[PDB]
Amino acid sequence: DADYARLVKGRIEKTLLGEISEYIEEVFLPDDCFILVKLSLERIRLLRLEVNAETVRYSICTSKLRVKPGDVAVHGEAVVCVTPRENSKSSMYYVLQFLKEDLPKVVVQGIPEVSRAVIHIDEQSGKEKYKLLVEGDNLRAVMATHGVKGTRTTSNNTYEVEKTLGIEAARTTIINEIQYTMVNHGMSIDRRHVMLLSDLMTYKGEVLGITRFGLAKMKESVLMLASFEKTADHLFDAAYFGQKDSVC
Amino acid sequence: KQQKVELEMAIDTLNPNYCRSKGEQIALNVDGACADETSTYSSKLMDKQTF
Amino acid sequence: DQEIVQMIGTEEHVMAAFGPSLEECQKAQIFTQMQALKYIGNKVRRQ
Amino acid sequence: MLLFCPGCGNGLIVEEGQRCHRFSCNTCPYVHNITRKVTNRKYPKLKEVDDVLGGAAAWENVDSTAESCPKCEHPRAYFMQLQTRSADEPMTTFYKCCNAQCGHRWR
Amino acid sequence: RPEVIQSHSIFEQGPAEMMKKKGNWDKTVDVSDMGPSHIINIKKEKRETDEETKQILRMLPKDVSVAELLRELSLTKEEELLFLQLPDTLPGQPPTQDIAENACTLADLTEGQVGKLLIRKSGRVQLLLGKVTLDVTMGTACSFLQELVSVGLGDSRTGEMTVLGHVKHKLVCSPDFESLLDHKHR
Amino acid sequence: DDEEETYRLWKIRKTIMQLCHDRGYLVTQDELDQTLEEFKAQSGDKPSEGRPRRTDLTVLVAHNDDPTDQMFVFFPEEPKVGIKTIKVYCQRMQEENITRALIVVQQGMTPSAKQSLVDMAPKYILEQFLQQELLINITEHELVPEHVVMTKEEVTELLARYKLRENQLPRIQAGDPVARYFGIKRGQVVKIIRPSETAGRYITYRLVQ
RNA sequence: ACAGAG
DNA sequence: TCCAGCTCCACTTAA
DNA sequence: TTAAGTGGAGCTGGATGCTCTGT
Ligand SMILES: [Zn+2]
Ligand SMILES: [Zn+2]
Repeated sequence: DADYARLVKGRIEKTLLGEISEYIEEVFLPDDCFILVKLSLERIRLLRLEVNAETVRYSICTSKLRVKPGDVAVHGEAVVCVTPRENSKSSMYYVLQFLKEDLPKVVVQGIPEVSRAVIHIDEQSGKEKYKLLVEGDNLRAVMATHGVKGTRTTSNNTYEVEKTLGIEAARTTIINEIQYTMVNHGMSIDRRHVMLLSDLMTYKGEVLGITRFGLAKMKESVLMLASFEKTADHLFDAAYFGQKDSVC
Repeated sequence: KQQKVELEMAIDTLNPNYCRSKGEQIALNVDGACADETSTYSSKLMDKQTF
Repeated sequence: DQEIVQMIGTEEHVMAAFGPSLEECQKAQIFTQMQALKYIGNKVRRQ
Repeated sequence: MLLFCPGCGNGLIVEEGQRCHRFSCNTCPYVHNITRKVTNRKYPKLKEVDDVLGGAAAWENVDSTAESCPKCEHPRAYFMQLQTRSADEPMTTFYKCCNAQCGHRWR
Repeated sequence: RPEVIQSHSIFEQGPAEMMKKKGNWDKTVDVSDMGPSHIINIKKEKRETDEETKQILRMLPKDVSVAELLRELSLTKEEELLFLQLPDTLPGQPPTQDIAENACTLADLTEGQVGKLLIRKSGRVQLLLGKVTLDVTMGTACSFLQELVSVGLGDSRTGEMTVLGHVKHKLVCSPDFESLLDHKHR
Repeated sequence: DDEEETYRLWKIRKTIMQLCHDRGYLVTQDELDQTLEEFKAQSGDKPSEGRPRRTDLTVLVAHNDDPTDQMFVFFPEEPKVGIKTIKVYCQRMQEENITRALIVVQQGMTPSAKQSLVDMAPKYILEQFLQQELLINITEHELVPEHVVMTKEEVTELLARYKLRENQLPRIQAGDPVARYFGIKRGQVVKIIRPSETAGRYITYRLVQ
């Protein structure tokens, strides 16, 4: 049911601090000045996010102009205050005008690489179950959030699958993705052709392109390399290295 | 002819909005410390605004 | 700086967007026309 | 917020003096002592709530002696009020009725 | 920094957030009723929209030329300096000025009555300045300070400068090209 | 939280047990089937539960080859582990005369510490794992085939059956996740059992290089 | 160097 | 008109 | 305090369909 989907969607989909705060305000007092953020805890309670004032202190202090943990206070469950400090590098203490546009865009919850996520619905009569579609580029993180079945998630991107699951899962993804694209345009190819293409791309342990850079890692012959692209550079390198070319 | 008006207006110094510590510095930058033959500001502070 | 921002626009979000550009010129010593023209002079490619 | 000097019209910066925090010009002696609380509220845009309440959410606004919905004339319906944008918006009222052989959405 | 931060199901009380927020910034050090601490109420800093100068405090629609002239006649008998823009040529001849059908300006005419100003029903305003009637409309609403000043070089090297008053409203006069053309089309 | 943090310390421990079992270390049936509500008994919630030195493993002896060949698993608490903490774990490992260890870092490892693991000794080999990799057993993922580390007496038949040299086989990197999982080193061969579209199977081979 | 053809 | 390598420069760890 | 290994940003050099048919 959908109530479980929206929880784990909210664990991967990025939300910014500004998206959950009903206002942010600068306060200037005679004794001190600070920036204050009040969290809209009603909207937290609906979106089923596991964040509060004590967590927002941990969303800040990471990669934000070396702000100190002491400078951030959690005076109530709904409020946070960020006491500004001198940047002491190409800046003026008036850096509040930087934070007032930057502090909302800090990420409090979720995965930073995920731009959005959507719930998808099946239409078969036998069943109804919800799969989650993630438009983003961190496969490892989505494999490791509580409540995603990590053994059955997949990716379009062969580089992500290689970095996360190894060369043999990347090899299957080249097969699946070429065949998916061919079937949609109503073409059909015997599986043995896309199989051979993927095995040529992965036999040296790394996913090598069909570009000039991949071909230079696969092919040893100078005259083969010089008869495709960069015809000058390959011939001067063979002169320098004194390479001998198999005419095979 | 070629109408170009200039005005000079006096700003007071006993009102709280004048930071005299900074006013002494800016007047010392503009005028040499004790010369006063030609000088934009007669007193040790920035007395005047020119328009 | 006021007459510049008057021309660019006086809505709050237009001022917020232009804000970091005032904060650049105030870091340099450029407060006067002659100082600004000197700055441009040291950037001109000589023909 | 941008605040500008009455004298020369350069941009003010906030600094600290010996008795108060001050707005101060960089190019003229003008300073303005912050004597009392001054503030500036951003009010940013919140998330959409449309697909968040659908599908038997954890609503709670129902109360004893609540009105019946106008079509079915039974109290088998939930009602709620929420801000759709930031909290300066006047809250909107919305309600949904779910009964046997009867599905509807109303305003 | 401890990462495994803990949370609970309980619902925040509305006043409890309000009164916590209240106690965070309602503190005031205004007790210093002293000269330095004091502040001049007529030299506040300028908030950027000039109609909206007051950012700190002790605690619009557009007018039309029928309304402007009605306020200065009935509601307030005080005199006020308008500033008006006329067309490039008035419907006159330069009197004996040694010409060529050259432009006619207010500098060429002589003192006296020059015309009549009519307010009509439905807010139409006309400046009847001869046989012809010119239309009058409100100009851009300036809200910076404007001063109307005399300069008189009463001597070869010295003279008097005198401020006669502030200027608030601008009027634009233009020819009614539709009426001029509906007389004799082309 | 505290519900979520214990969940990781159960899933990470569960995967390390299956990793040690697949490498051929002696693992007991009650370690592999340790249930979440059963994990709560020896070590409970976060105040009682200790991460740096309670969940450590050393019972793992290489029961196939020899009971003296033994391996640690360590769970540091600092997200970026410096050389100091490595030296701490190394001298404890030096005292016990254990030669293998796993270090399970929480966010990462600082560059000067990473360089140490290459050169501390060839006879003291330590493998970095990020815990974010151990929350999902990749050997049970649907895209990963069955890998089987071949014996030298079987590699000598592979090369005899096709009349190959070793350097004509396809390659697999040592930096591959599934190569790290089985802990294989340069010059070992892995058998890979790819599933067919039919009931059948296709067998392929790769060389670590 | 431009236009064509499939 | 689009895209991999190469080099310069700030940014933490570590002694 | 600083030696050094590695992040992030700008510069540079490469590539972009097959043929006949005429001026
Ligand atoms: Zn000023
Ligand atoms: Zn109903």
